[PDB]
Amino acid sequence: HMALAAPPGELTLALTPDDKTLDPASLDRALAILAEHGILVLTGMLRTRLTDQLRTAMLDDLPEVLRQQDVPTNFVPGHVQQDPPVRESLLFPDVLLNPVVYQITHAVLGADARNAVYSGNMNLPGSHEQPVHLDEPHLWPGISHPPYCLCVDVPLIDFTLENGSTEYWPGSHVLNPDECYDERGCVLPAELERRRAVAPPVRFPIPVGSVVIRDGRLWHRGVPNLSAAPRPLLAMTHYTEWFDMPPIQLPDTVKSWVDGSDRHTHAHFVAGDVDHLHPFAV
Amino acid sequence: ALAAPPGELTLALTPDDKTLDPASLDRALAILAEHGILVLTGMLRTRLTDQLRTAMLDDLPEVLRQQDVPTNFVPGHVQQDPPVRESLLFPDVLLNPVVYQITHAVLGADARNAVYSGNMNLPGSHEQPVHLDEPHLWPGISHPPYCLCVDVPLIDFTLENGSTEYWPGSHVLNPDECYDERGCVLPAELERRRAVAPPVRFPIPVGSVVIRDGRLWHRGVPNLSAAPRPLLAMTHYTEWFDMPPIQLPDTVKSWVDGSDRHTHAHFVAGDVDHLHPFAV
Ligand SMILES: NC[C@H]1O[C@H](O[C@H]2[C@H](O)[C@@H](O[C@H]3O[C@H](CO)[C@@H](O)[C@H](N)[C@H]3O)[C@H](N)C[C@@H]2N)[C@H](N)[C@@H](O)[C@@H]1O
Ligand SMILES: NC[C@H]1O[C@H](O[C@H]2[C@H](O)[C@@H](O[C@H]3O[C@H](CO)[C@@H](O)[C@H](N)[C@H]3O)[C@H](N)C[C@@H]2N)[C@H](N)[C@@H](O)[C@@H]1O
Ligand SMILES: O=C(O)CNC(=O)C(=O)O
Ligand SMILES: O=C(O)CNC(=O)C(=O)O
Ligand code: NI
Ligand code: NI
Repeated sequence: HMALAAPPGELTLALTPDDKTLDPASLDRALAILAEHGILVLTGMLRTRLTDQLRTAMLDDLPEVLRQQDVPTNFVPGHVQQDPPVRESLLFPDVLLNPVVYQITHAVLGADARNAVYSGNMNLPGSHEQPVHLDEPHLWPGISHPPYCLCVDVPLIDFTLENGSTEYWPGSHVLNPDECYDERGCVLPAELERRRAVAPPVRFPIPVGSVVIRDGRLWHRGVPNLSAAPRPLLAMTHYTEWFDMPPIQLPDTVKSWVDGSDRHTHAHFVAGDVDHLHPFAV
Repeated sequence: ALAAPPGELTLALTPDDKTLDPASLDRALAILAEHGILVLTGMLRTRLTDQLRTAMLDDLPEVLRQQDVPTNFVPGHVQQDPPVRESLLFPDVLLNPVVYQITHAVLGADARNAVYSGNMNLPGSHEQPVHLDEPHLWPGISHPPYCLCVDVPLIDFTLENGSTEYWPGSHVLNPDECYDERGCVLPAELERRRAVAPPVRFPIPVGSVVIRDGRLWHRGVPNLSAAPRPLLAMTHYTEWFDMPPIQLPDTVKSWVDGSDRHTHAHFVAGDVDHLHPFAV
């Protein structure tokens, strides 16, 4: 793998929290990056006010998550599945219904694209290496087809090579040879080494405030958190309208601004609070 | 306009055939891949088709009594669900072993039925526009099937009584700007295709099952007979295609929810009001 000091130029667009929209040329580069590399890094998108509240909430809930009988874990120890809170005080339009994110997902997946994941990945100190996998599979074996889902990953602290910044395999999202994937979405070791020789994986620091948009079929893995502090990641995934997903449970207190929007969410609105503390753990 | 189902599209069975030998199954799949429509004659016992014909003719008055009669494109093509009472839900219709052998091979072991509906073609009906029942998932992209329509005629279909027009090989065609919001084929693309592979209509005897790609171009045509022409309609989808569940009474949960022939079903306490989301 290649270990970098910053997000690579070829994968990165630098914004401010004031940018509501990409100019046509920025949008073209964003789509060209997603088509060729299957991963896009957008720096400077979210205000620290929002990321601080979400970091605090998830660090505060972690003790109650680790206290459960069976802690929902992804592949190997230390990679915990944890939903951020769905209380109205911590549900922010700029996170759930971000205009730049939906501009990109509308262009790739269509105007009918919808968010169907409001979850997260808590990478604990001493965590193991995940096997290289995809979060969502190709819909037929041995077939080349366009994307049907884009993962939207929101780091809630500075991600470093120390504290478990995700390993990404650029260009891996279009690879679908026969016998390549197991029931858990893990890439066959033989196919990993063939690909590694042509386009090796990358890990890079990602500053808090950034958003990562990637093809849900991109090869990646969680890696060890070698720091003394949990590394919280907030996770969303936009799908084409026709992909079967369970709805996100939201309180009906946010129905007015969520269910209005032309930035769609597959949502079920509940009276009172939702118990957020797992179907998405593999 | 033919006198019988064409040889190239047809496999002749008896109601006793539970499963195709590998060579029969290969021919069935080769037909679905090339032509996108397969006709299986002699599959269902007249016992079953008579009960379903009678039930749907008996329910038609209650359908025509509705304020807005759910109609497909043009007058005379009525959307009508067959009953979901336990006495008229037959494993050999819902969970047919030959149908699911074919749909398991094309769509995978996880494929599920998500439609238990029907198409009642009334005497004096108009011509539907050529359309597909389910679209391609991306514009301008060639991709494999994700759904197979299972059409079960409940009387002998004739050129007179509105046997469906089918466009063989049309299931793989997805050129830019070809399809409207209703699934209708642009007339320009119809004429281009007509020159290469023109459409077919043929009689289909009751007891037959038609399996076709859900993307196959077809249309309802006028029923010029004195009698309504009932069609029972099912559609198998890949596990990952979003569909609403079929409402079934929990009295059939034991044998439906058991099966490795999957149904996207929601089981209800008591009876379901079957008399529309599938009318276009
Ligand atoms: N990047 C966001 C999240 O992505 C992954 O979760 C995914 C699952 O992977 C996916 O499941 C798919 O892959 C499974 C294993 O092959 C199959 O069982 C399943 N049928 C198949 O649809 C679900 N659809 C949705 C869920 N969000 C990670 N695990 C999770 O930690 C992370 O937060
Ligand atoms: N042979 C089975 C049946 O096929 C069609 O019913 C289909 C709909 O067509 C389809 O709708 C699709 O096409 C519409 C028009 O473009 C779109 O709105 C929609 N997004 C799109 O998924 C639904 N998903 C499922 C339904 N069973 C016919 N109408 C009906 O008479 C016939 O019995
Ligand atoms: O959290 C991360 O950095 C990566 N985690 C995963 O890829 C997962 O659990 O599926
Ligand atoms: O009933 C028929 O023969 C054909 N009908 C249709 O294609 C329809 O209404 O979608
Ligand atoms: Ni993952
Ligand atoms: Ni139709």
